[PDB]
Amino acid sequence: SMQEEDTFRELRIFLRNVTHRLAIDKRFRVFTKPVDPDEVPDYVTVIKQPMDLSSVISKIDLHKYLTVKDYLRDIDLICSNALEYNPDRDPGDRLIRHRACALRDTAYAIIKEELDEDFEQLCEEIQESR
Ligand SMILES: C=C/C=N/C(=O)CNC(C)=O
Ligand SMILES: [Cl-]
Repeated sequence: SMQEEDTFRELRIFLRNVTHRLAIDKRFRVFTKPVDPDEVPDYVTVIKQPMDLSSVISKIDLHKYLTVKDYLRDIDLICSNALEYNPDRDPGDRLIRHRACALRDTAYAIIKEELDEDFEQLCEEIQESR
């Protein structure tokens, strides 16, 4: 229905706004763009599902997210990819992991404060209906 399409458009608006706020945070710069294979040629072979905030924005616009839950799965992927690819005790790796965990915690906390739980429940019920 058109009311359903208004619901998902509000969802996309909300997700673009949250994603923009993460993308402009200097700590998260490394997660704003896909890894360059010309820097890291083994990335694409170690990490099977690369994910970054630029790709998240593209997916919102392609209507790939019908719930905040499916958006958060991609935030989680950004974070777990960074933990998996950079697992060493040295400071370069520790810094990336700290930032990856901060990216995830920040996204969850914005959503906890600003997403209405009845709005998410509606999205889930429309999605489940399709
Ligand atoms: C699980 C996410 C991040 N963890 C860290 O690397 C924390 N490192 C320190 C000592 O600041
Ligand atoms: Cl830096």
